[PDB]
Amino acid sequence: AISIKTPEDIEKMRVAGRLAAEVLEMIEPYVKPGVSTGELDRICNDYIVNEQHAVSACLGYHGYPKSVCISINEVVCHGIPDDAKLLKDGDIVNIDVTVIKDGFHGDTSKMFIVGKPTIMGERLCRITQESLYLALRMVKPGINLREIGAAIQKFVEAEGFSVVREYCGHGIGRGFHEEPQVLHYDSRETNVVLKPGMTFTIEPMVNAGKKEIRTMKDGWTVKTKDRSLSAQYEHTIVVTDNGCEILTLRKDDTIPAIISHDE
Ligand SMILES: O=C(O)c1ccc(Cc2ccccc2Cl)o1
Ligand SMILES: [Mn+2]
Ligand SMILES: [Mn+2]
Ligand code: NA
Repeated sequence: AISIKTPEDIEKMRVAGRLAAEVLEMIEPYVKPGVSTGELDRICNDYIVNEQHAVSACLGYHGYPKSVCISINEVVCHGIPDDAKLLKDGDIVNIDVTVIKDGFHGDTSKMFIVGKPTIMGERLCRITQESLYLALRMVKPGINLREIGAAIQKFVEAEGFSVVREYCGHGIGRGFHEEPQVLHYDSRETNVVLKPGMTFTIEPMVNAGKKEIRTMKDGWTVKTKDRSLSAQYEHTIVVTDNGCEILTLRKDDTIPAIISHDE
């Protein structure tokens, strides 16, 4: 089944969601050519721990050694911060954050383009965010998650890109990952009708090339099989009576926090 968050739990989710979003707004100025992903991770952890007085849900997760996941270019997800990995002009980088505050999780990620952007990098990032946005605009009571996944896939493929099938969005609350699973493509296995109070994430992973991926021998890093670029954006939301409310909205987002479908 699915969990319906109480008004009180939703407020706690707003707090946690805001903190997760603020980690991304905070790190922005540091995402420069020459900086190491290891350094970015330390900055994020110190901020989460010393200033937000929260905890990273990534640290120790199944043995994961870092506080955030940082994925560059062909890396699809779960990139491990490393002091030896330096960002450079043209890189597209995803920093994925999940913090726990007052028992609840806030989960969000965004793409950052390093220094001088490349046209293809900007396009992939733009389309990926647009696929997340179109999905968010569909969220409202009564709609099926399958319809949303199908819409994301149709949009992405029309642009000549592909959607990663191995990973998905998910319910969230006192648990990092809870039911339901939010696939970003059409699937006969998906039959979930939304209800007010449900909290979950939408986080499509889009490849510029083919959908196939590969996991590295370090046990964490996932890359595109064809080494093409891959991008991802993620937001945590709560379903409302006439639409949804984005809990991890940032100043740079260009979609309303509260989306309504009523007249
Ligand atoms: O956004 C998510 O749901 C998400 C990102 C990363 C994870 C789980 C994970 C896998 C491999 C290494 C570290 C982590 Cl936190 O879950
Ligand atoms: Mn995440
Ligand atoms: Mn997530
Ligand atoms: Na990438």
